[PDB]
Amino acid sequence: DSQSNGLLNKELFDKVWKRLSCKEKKSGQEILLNNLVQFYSKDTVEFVEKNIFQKIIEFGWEYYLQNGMFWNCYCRLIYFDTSRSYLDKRQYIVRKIWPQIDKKFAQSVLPSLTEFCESYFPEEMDTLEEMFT
Amino acid sequence: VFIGGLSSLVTEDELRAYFQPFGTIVYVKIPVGKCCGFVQYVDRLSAEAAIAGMQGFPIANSRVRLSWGRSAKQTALLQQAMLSNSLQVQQQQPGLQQPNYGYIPSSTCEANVSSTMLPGCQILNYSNPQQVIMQGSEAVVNSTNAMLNRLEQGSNGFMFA
Amino acid sequence: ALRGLDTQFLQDNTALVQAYRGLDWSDISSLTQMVDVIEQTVVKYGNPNDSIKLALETILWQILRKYPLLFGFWKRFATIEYQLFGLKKSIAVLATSVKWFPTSLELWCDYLNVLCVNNPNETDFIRNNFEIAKDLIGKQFLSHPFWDKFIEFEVGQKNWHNVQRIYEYIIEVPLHQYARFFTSYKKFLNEKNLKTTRNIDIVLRKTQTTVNEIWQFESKIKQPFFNLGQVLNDDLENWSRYLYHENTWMMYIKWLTKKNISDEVVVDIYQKANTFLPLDFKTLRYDFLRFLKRKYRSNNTLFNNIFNETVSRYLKIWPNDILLMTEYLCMLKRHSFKNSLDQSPKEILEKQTSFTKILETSITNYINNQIDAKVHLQTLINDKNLSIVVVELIKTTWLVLKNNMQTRKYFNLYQKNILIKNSVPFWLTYYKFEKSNVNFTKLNKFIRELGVEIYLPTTVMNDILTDYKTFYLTHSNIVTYESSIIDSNTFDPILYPELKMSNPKYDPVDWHKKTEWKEAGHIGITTERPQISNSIIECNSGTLIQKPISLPNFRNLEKINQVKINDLYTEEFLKE
Repeated sequence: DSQSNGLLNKELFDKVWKRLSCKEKKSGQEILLNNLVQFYSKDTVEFVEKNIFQKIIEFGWEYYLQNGMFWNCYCRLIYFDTSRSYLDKRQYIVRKIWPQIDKKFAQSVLPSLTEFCESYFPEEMDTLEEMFT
Repeated sequence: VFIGGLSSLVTEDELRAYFQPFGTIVYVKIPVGKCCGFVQYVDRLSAEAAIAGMQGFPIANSRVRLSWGRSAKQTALLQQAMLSNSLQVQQQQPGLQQPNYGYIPSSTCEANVSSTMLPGCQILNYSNPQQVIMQGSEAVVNSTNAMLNRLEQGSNGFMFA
Repeated sequence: ALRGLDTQFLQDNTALVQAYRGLDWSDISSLTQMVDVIEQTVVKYGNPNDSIKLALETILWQILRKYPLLFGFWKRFATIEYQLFGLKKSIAVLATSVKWFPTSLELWCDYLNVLCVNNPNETDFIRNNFEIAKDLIGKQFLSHPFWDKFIEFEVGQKNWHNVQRIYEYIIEVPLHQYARFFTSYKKFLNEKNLKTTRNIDIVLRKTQTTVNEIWQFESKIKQPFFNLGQVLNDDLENWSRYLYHENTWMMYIKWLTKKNISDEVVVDIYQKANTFLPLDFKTLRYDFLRFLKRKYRSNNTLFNNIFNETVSRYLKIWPNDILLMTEYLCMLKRHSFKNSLDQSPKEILEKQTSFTKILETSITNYINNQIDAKVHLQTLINDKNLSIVVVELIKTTWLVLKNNMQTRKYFNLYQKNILIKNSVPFWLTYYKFEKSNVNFTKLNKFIRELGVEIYLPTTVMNDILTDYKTFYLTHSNIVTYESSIIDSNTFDPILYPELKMSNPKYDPVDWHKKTEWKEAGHIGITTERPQISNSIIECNSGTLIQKPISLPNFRNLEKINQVKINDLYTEEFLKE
């Protein structure tokens, strides 16, 4: 759909990943994630999910995992996909994403994640509260 | 700044959100029911940018008339002098104590600094309420960071202002 | 709310009933309705409540004395004066007497007995049970008085071992251990009790409050947590409350949450603080709202009803607050319309569409002014809080039902309505909707209209322009950009957001009758300036030499000493 690939270009995406990889020495991490989220299409969402969200998952960088804004941006990436249906995205967020975060990190992640939940999933707001207490 | 013609549906935080970007604000208050409010900036420059910027802008469907006004205690003194009709004398609002070198007027900060104090940079600023904090390079991050917060959170309804 | 003038009015009403020397039933009803309005307007501390109780008791008003003492003991927690007065009233009664007086005895035992100034209550209860032939009941209340930290525990203990000639120390070790424990407790307590009595005196200052003293004494009651504090800190905090302060209630609720006592106690203290605290505090009361949200998961039925009563009271007293409606709608869709992922998707979709229907009929009934008192939402909804109900409808249609045409239809419909046209969450949702589609035509038309037709806070307009610049640069190209430019408006999506960043009434498209000229150096103060009409200071001297210079024409010489000032602050505010 002529969706111009902004930060998903091999010249620019390498700069963005090279700044994301420094994790606390650099300054502007959440702004950079929060602009990488904004693609809203199935092909674009899949690339952004695989390259910065799955990869910072599997590297286990503790800065990003304890940070609430990382998980909030990932949920907001998936939820605003124009491709996925409602049951699909609610299924994905509650069933796939939210188990992955550690329970030691709950005191750091639950302020932001609640703020997602009450904004969009009031029905599942028990589940979240049950998962982390 | 005396803002007059307020719509009685507008709160103090909603009016702070209007008059925030013109400068750092010492205090914002709205008299109960009196259909007018006051905004006290730190600088004269900021206040004149406010009166030029928001003059007749409709804050909640009513056009707004901006002018110079006095404070709260000074207003109480003028009303008690207006009953007794005795003198009605005002006194002058305090000045900063010139010269100040760090301060660049009409400049705002939102939230370990090793500043070299070279001139283009902004060595000093007033903390938002009140204290004096040194601006850094990092603050242009923080404002942007907070900006995305009220684009998201205030969209859903968690701050109307 | 001239409460001293009300006290004089009540005093003159009582004095005119007393100086008419009859019943004065017109004046009695005037004084009684005055005391009713005074209690419903002000705190009713123990002196006026006791005076109204004395006047009513002399007017043979036994049941009405029982009720006004009930709302009076509601509006003095340390009222062992009113308890003792109530106990005397309780002592003389009919058939339900020996229960109802003893019910009030155990009530004052629950409400006042743990303070050092409670000894007349236990003495009166001992006198009542000693008037009865229940020596076991008097000895049981005596076993209660030995275990409590009071002032005169020693006199009570000696009177206990002297009054009980028949059964003094049948359990000696327990009685002496309780007496020595209460004596150590009174020894530790007498430090801060004496620090209180060496500061407490009405001298019109913080010493009248004993505020530092009462705060340090209560902080001493915070740390020594031997759970008698669960009775005693109330015996502290009520003694702190008699002479309302919000930080006291927050400390009290915080410590009761730390001890993990049963939630009905914490709800009771919350309802007491919700009644007694004056308006516009907003800080304990939002904390009670967030308390209900946390404790909801345990009970799921009782807390929803408390929450709805509370939010209704709040939207009546704080109608311009917007956050109450969002909290109401989230608790509404979390309780009343419960999904989960277990169920079949045909069942999950139905709850969402029913939520859409109650939202849309609620707004459609409010716009046409037809309030269905059956639906509680339409009772709550408001011309401040309407747009956020609309935003929940938009957000549910676009994101859950995934129905774009009905969403776009709703934006076109409710864009025009006066109540919600200048609304922040409506237009930030419009911005996220048109941002999720990529399209730039609606977004460029939006950031053009943010000054002229759309009136938002300057902070919100600054945010929309900065984020749309970052979005436009990252997501569009030079072809789309150079097509977006037409020079009849001089709109361009990269530079125009920068130029109009803080100027809300920016548009790009004889200059001495303008008010920018007339108050140029001095803002607010407008003066016509003398000026030369034909002025040659633009002309260079090489061209001025060519032909002879005309004489000057002038303008406004007469007005150099008249300056005029549009004093809105004196007229509209002081003169009102």
